[PDB]
Amino acid sequence: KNADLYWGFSGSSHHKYDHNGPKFEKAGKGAELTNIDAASAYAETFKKGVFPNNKREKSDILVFHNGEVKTSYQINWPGEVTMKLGYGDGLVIKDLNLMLKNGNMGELKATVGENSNITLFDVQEYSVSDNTITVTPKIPPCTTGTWKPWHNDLTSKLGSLKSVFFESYTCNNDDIAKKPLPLTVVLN
Amino acid sequence: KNADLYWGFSGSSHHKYDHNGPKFEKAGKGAELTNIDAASAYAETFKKGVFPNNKREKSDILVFHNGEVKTSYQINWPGEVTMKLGYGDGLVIKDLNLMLKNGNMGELKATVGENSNITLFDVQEYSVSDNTITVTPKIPPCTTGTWKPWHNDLTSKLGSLKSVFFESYTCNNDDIAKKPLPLTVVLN
Amino acid sequence: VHLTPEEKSAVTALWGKVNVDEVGGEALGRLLVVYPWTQRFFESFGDLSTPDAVMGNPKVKAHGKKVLGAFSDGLAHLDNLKGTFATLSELHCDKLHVDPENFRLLGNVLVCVLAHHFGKEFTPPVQAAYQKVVAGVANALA
Amino acid sequence: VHLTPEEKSAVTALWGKVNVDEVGGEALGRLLVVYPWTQRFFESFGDLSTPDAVMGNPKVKAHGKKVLGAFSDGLAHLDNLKGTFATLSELHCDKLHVDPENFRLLGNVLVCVLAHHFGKEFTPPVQAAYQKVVAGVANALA
Amino acid sequence: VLSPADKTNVKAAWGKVGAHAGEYGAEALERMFLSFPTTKTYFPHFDLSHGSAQVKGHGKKVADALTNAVAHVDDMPNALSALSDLHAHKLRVDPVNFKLLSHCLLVTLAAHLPAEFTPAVHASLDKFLASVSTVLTSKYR
Amino acid sequence: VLSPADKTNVKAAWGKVGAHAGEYGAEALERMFLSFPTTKTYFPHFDLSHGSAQVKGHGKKVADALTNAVAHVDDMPNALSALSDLHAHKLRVDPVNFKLLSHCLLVTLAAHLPAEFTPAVHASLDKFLASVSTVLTSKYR
Ligand code: HEM
Ligand code: HEM
Ligand code: HEM
Ligand code: HEM
Repeated sequence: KNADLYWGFSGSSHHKYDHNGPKFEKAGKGAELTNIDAASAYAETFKKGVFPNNKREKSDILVFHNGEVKTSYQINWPGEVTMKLGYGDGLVIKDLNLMLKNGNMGELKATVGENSNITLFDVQEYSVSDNTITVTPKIPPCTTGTWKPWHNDLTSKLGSLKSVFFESYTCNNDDIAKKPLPLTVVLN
Repeated sequence: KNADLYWGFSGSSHHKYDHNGPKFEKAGKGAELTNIDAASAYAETFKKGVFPNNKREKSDILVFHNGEVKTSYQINWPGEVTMKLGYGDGLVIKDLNLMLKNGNMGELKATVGENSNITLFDVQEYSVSDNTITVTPKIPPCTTGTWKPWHNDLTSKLGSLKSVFFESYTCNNDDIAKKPLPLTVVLN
Repeated sequence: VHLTPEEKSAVTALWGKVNVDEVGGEALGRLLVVYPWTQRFFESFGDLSTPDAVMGNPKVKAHGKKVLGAFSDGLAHLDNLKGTFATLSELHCDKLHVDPENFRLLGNVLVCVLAHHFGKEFTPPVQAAYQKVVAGVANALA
Repeated sequence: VHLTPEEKSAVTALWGKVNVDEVGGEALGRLLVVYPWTQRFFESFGDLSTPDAVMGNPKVKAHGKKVLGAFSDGLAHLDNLKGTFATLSELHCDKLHVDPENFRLLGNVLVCVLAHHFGKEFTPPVQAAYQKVVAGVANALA
Repeated sequence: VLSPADKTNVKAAWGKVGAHAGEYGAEALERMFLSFPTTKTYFPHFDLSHGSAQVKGHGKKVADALTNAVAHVDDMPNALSALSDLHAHKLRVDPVNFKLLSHCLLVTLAAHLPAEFTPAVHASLDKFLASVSTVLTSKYR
Repeated sequence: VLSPADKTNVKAAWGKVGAHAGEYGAEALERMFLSFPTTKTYFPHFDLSHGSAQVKGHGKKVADALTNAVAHVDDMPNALSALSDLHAHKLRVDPVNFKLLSHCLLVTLAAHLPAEFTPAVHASLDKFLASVSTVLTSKYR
C-alpha cells in the first residue's frame, strides 16, 4: 500500500555546525525531518556511514512517507524539502523517484530547484529482507584528482562552488563524508 | 628550638607547564619540595594567592627546615635550592634571612647565585597567632608602566630578560601572578 | 604614483580638512597599539603600556605630526616619490632597520584614521585614491 | 644586487653543479605544495591534488626549467636586474596578477631545494650569497 | 592568538553592527574592488558595478559568516570548515586578498561606528580578522 | 591551522633531530645572522663570531623550545606563554624575523636530513613554524 524512505542524505549533512554540510528545512507533502531515535528502521545503516570528525550529537533523518510502489521496483514519493548549502539561498528537492532492477542497477532521481529528472546517484546494488529494501549507491573509489561521489546531473545543476559540498580534490575524512548515504525503504 | 618556613614563591611558579614560571629542584640542607597536601600549615595562605589561568593540578611548596630564631624576629635557614627560569641554567638560592620588626617592617633576603645580601622582598606586615607567623610582602599596586612586585636587588642581579619572570609592563592576571606569595613560619 | 586628475582632486580636497595636530598622532599611536612590535623603535618615548598611555603620550603626538608632514610632502611630488623620500629611506633602512612591511601597515592605519575622522565623507572612491598614495609612499620608503 | 667577488664566486661555483633538469621542477613543485594557493595560477597543469601528483606532474617539471632559466639570467646581470626582468615583471603583474610576496616565497623554496641537493656544501656563507640573489630577483620581478 | 580582552572587544563591536550587517559587508566589498582592483578577478561571474545586487547579497553572506565566527571565536576551524573548503581548497584565494578585505572591513567600521572604533577595539578586530583569514586560507582537512 | 597529517609529519621529522637538536638550532641561528644581518640587532650582548659558544648555547635553547612546542602542538599558547611574554611583551621582535629564522631552520633540516625533508614534510614544518611564530609574537595575556 505504501513505502517509507529513510535517508540521512550524506555524513556531511551531520556536521556539528550546520553551515558545514547540506541542511534541510521546510519538509512537506509527506517528507518529515525525524530524530534518529524515532527512525529505528534506519539505525544500522546510519551507524555505518562516514561522518565528519566534528559530528552533530543528535541527528535528524529525512523520512518520506506515502511512497507509491510498483513491483524490479519503481517507487515515487510526493515529499518536498528545502536544502540549504552554507550561506546560499535554499533549493527545493522534490519528486524523488527510485528505480531498482536485477539486484544491481537503478538510480535515485529528483527535481532539484527548477530542474526535473536530475539523477542524484546510480545504484550499485540493493537487497530485500522481510519488508525492507537496503539501497547502496554506486560510489567511485577516491584515488587522485577530482573525486565525484554523486551523479554529474546534480553537480552540473548546482554549479562549481555549490558542488564543493558534493565533491573534492582530496580523499580526507571530511571529503569522504560528502558521499551519499545508503537508503532504507520500508514497504507497508 | 627551630622554625619551618613554608613558601610557594609566586603564583607563577605553579603554571601547568613548568617552563612558564620559576621552577625549583635540587633542594638540600633542610630545604624540601613538599606536596601541598603534606604542608597543611600553608594550605590557607596558598589558596588566597593569584595564580596563572593555566595552573598546575598538584603543587609542591618550598619548605625550609631547621631555621634558627632570635626573638622582633630574626630567622635564618640553612637550606639551599636551585631555581630555573624557563630555558636558563639554574641559579642557587640559599642563606634565607628573615627580619621582622614592629609588626609592619622587615624583609626576606637570600644569596642568589654568587651574590649575597639580595633582598627578595620588603615586608608590609606580619602577625603571630599561636606558634605561627604570617608574613605579607610589600607589593606596589599595578597601575601603568613597569610594575615591579619584587625588590630591585633581585631583578638587578637577574638582569633584564630573566626579570621577565619577576616584572611586567601590563597588569594582566598572569603578570599579577608573578608577585611574591606570603610566607608561613611555624615556630617549634 | 599615477592618480587621475579626479583622484588627485579628491585627495587634495580631503587633505585640506585634516587636523594636522591630531591625525598624525592618532595614526602613529594606532600603529603602536595595533602592531605592537612597532613600540620597539620608540622605546625612549616612555609609557606605552596601555592603549590610553600610547594615545595620550606627548612624544607619540609630536612624532606623529612629523610623519603626517612627510605624507603631505609625498602629495607634492607624486611623480618622484623615490627621489623625494631618499633621505628618509636611508634613515629608516640603514639606521633604524625598519622592515618595509611596517610602512604598508602605517599607511593602512592612516587610511583607518582618515575614515574614522571623516565618516561618510571618506567614500569608497576617496579611499581608493588614498590607497594609491599610501602604497606609493611605503614603496618609496622601502 | 651587491655581491662581493667572493660571494659571486661561491654563487657561480654552486650554480655550475645544479641539475638544470630537476632543481627548477622541485622548486616550483615545492612552491605549489608548501604555499598551496599558488596552484591557482597553474590550474591548467592538471593533477595537483597531492604532493606526489604535483612533483611528478610533467608540466610542473617543464615550467620549473623555465623559472630556473630566469634565475640563471639574473646571475648574468646582477647590477641591472630591474631592466633584465622588465618583460617578466609586466607579465606576472599586468597579466597574471601574482602578488609580489609569492616571488619572495619562490626564492626561499629555491634556497631550500639547493640546501636539500647540496647538503653540507650549502654552507651558511654560500646560503647568505644566494639570499642576496633571490631577494634581488624577487624585487626586480615586483 | 586572541587575548580574553580581544574576544570581548570583538563581540561588543560586532554586536553593534546588528541589522546593518549586509550593508557593512557590501560596503567593505565595494571598497575592496575599487581600491584593489586585482581582487575583482576572484568574481568574474559577478556584476561588479556600484550598487550591484549581487555585491549587496554577497556582502550579507560575508557579514553573516563573520557573525558566526565571532559567536564561535574559540572553535573557528570547526565552525568555519566549509568556508575553508571553499576558500582554501576550491578558490585557492591568495592570503594577501584577506588582508585587503580585512582592511576594508576596518575602514567601513571606522566610518560607520566611530564611537566603537577605539584603538583597543581596532587592535582586537585586526587580530580577529587575521585569525579568520588564517582559518579560511589553511588546508586542515 | 595544522591538519592531523601536518602534526604527525612535524612530530616524525623533529623526532629524527634527537641528539643533534642544539647543533641544528645553532646552525639555523648562524645562517640567520649571516644571511639577514639585521637580526643581529636583537643580540647586541652576544659574541656573534662564527662558532661562538653563546650562539651554540642559545641554539640548544631554541631547539629545546621547538621540542616542547612539537610535544604540545595542540596547546601551544599555554605551553609557550613565557616565551610569548619574552618575545612579544619584552623584546617586541618584529614578526618578519620569525619568518627569517623559520626559513633558516628549514634550510638546516634540508641540508642535514634530506631523507626526512619531503615536499609534504617541508609544507607541514612551514605551517608549524608559522604557528609557533604567531604564538611568540602575539600578546594574549
Ligand atoms: C573575512 C574574510 C571572508 C569571509 C568571512 C568570506 C565569506 C564568504 C562566504 C560566507 C561566502 C559564501 C559561501 C556560501 O554561499 O556558502 C563566500 C564566497 C566567496 N568568497 Fe569569500 N570570504 C572572505 C574573504 C574572501 C576574499 C578575500 C576573497 C577574494 C578576494 C573571497 C572570494 C570569494 C568568492 C569568489 C566566493 C564565491 C562567491 C559566489 O560565487 O557567490 N572571499 N565568502
Ligand atoms: C622559532 C622561533 C623562536 C623560538 C622557539 C625561540 C626561543 C627562544 C628561547 C627558548 C629563548 C630563551 C628563553 C629562556 O632562557 O627562558 C629565547 C631567547 C631570545 N630570543 Fe628567541 N626564539 C625564536 C625566535 C626569535 C627571533 C626570530 C628572534 C630575533 C631575531 C629572537 C630573539 C631572542 C632574544 C634576543 C633572546 C634572548 C637571548 C639571551 O639573552 O640569551 N628569538 N628564544
Ligand atoms: C610609512 C611611513 C613613514 C613615514 C612617512 C615616516 C616619516 C618619518 C619622519 C619624517 C621622521 C623624522 C626624520 C628626521 O627628522 O630625522 C621619522 C623618524 C622615525 N621613524 Fe618613521 N616614518 C614612517 C614609518 C615608520 C615606521 C613604520 C617605523 C617603525 C615601526 C618608523 C620609525 C621611526 C623612528 C624610530 C624614527 C626616529 C624617531 C626618533 O627617535 O626621534 N617610521 N619617520
Ligand atoms: C620569483 C621568481 C619567478 C621567476 C624567475 C619566474 C619566471 C617565469 C618565466 C621565465 C615564465 C615564462 C615566461 C614566458 O616565456 O612567457 C613564467 C611564467 C609564469 N609564471 Fe612565473 N616566475 C616567478 C614566479 C612566479 C610565481 C611566484 C607565480 C605564481 C604564484 C608565477 C606564475 C607564473 C605563471 C602562471 C606563468 C605562466 C605559465 C603558463 O601558463 O604557461 N611565477 N614565470
